[PDB]
Amino acid sequence: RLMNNGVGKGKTREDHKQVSDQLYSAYANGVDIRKLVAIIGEDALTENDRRYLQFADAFERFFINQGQQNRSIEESLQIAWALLSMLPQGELKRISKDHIGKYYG
Amino acid sequence: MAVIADPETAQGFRLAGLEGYGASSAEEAQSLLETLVERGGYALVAVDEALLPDPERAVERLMRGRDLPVLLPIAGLKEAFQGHDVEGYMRELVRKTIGFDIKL
Amino acid sequence: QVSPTRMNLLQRRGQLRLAQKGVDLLKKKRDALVAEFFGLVREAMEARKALDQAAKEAYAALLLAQAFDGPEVVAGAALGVPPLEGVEAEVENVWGSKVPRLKATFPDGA
Amino acid sequence: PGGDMSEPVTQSTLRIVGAFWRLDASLAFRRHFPAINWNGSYSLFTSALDPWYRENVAEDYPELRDAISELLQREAGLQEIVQLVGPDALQDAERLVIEVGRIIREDFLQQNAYHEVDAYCSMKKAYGIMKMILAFYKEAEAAIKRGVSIDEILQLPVLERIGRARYVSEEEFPAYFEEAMKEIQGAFKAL
Amino acid sequence: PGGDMSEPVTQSTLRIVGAFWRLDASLAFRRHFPAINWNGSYSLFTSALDPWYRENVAEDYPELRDAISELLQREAGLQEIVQLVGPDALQDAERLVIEVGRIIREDFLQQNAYHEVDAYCSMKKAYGIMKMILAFYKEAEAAIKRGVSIDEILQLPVLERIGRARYVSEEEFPAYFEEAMKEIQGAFKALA
Repeated sequence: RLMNNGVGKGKTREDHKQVSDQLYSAYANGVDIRKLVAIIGEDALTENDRRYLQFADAFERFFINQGQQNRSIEESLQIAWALLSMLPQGELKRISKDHIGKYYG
Repeated sequence: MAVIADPETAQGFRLAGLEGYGASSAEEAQSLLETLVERGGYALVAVDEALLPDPERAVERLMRGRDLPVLLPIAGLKEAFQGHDVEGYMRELVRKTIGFDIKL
Repeated sequence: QVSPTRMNLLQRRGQLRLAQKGVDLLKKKRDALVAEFFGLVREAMEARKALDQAAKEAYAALLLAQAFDGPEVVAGAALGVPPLEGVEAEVENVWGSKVPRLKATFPDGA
Repeated sequence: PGGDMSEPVTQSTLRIVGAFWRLDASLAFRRHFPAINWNGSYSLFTSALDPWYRENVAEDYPELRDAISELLQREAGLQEIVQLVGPDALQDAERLVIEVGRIIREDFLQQNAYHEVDAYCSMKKAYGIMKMILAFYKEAEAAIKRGVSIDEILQLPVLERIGRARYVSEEEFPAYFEEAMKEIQGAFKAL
Repeated sequence: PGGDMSEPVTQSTLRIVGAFWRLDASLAFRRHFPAINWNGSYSLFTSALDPWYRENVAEDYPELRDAISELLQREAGLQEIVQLVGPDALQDAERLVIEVGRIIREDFLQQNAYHEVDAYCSMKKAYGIMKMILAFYKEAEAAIKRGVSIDEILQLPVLERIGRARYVSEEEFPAYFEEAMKEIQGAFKALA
């Protein structure tokens, strides 16, 4: 409940809250898209929700599953952008245009 | 493959090879439809539009066996020289499906 | 009923949580089936309209063919044609439900 | 007392014990012994018994144990869907996961303590049974993504070999394990 | 503490109080400030405040207040087949009910409280916004009865006018409301 006053301009980086909310929404529907895929399959999807399933299944293996290695805020944010680059360009809706145009890929 | 469409123009369907029957009375056509769903006439029955709107309800009553005899509303010829009202037919099919008057 | 202890309260909270997830799961399934229904309805009306155009072709040809010639010649011809049998219905097993799709045999060129 | 583990005794035991083992009763009505509930039992000593396992049992033994636990977690995840929708309206890969989890719980977890063989089961036999089931699962999922029916997978004479692989003795076991691995490649060679 | 509304504190409070203004977290997640849900909120002071309204706001004020509550009840009524069927795939009347409910939500109820002149809003200004939206609906409905299609009436320069009518200083609003009413009646007489 105390992240708005913690991250931002001159605190860590400017994209921090938007990366946070975008990762949260993308993992939020990447969870229950596996519940949908359980009864339908991998061909009767869209391309979009299939790509969300791949985002969730790589999110919970590169971002959360850290191990005991040491991650700064910079390498954690660039792993966050490398995971968000699995999503299609322009679907990153909760981010303003400059951060997308500067840190994508 | 059988039809119940017309008195004489079902001879063109017989001329296609595929068998059929025509009576121009609703109940003898439905009775030959009954012996045609008992003795299954090779899985397709094409029924006239402006004689039977829904052929399927009486047939699923008198045969709860499976839908291997498929039942279609096939077009009458005379009304075929008017216009099909494809839109209104899909309206009534979607309203037969979900009840709603929603229009795709 | 069930004899209430502190265990069964959490077991019923777990059963409630599973049913509250299952309602949203089946709403997502219904949304996917709505998407596929509006997929198929325009293809069905397209094939219906093509059937109507070929119907106009075939009915005009049948009227003109029984017209310029007699009715008896096409009558004996139509009662001479082989019955084109063996048309049957094979599998489309999808949603765990076999729907019968239809294909013919067509003795036509002979 | 009440069959409920919210007691003041149990909640004061399970904060100081490691390796807490809930026995349920619904796996004990059907005679499935030992009735270790897997959804709520834990063991914390798995991160200091890794070098002992890697020297005295095999080399890939922690990864194989983790494969078992991950597959049982996916089974107990999909038990939601199989209790809600039904055993059908499920894909072939997830039906594979449910059936492989069921043959794990019937051929690796279940153990009757009155039969002469299969009371004392030293861990060479347990490593053998887990390597059988994971080789079956990996080649079965490769076959099912190539694409065959699941009913021509689940009627082999090789999962009956896995099911009887815990009634064979410890004494002649590694030759039987070699024969089981040879048949486990030679039963998916044919498909 | 649990976010549930059956504890005896919330229960005793809702027995005692005369107005309940249900804030929700979902509307702020859909970026709707103030985040006050209108489908769970309730007040009991309307019937007592009707004669003050008729002596100080305007004469016909409770009737179109009831009209706005009727529109925001029909929108959330048919919202389920909005989600099931599609946005445009309803009929010509119900989609217009959707769009007038949407202009209500994003023009009347939504209020940027940090802004210079959007924060305060008196009764005359709220009555003006309410009469603009209701005149739009009550003429667009007969307009879609007479001769128009549903897209020709939406994209029109009274929509930006109504949508930015809340950004008017309180003295300027009498010199703006009448012109907006004249131009919405003229733009509905012309072709719509």
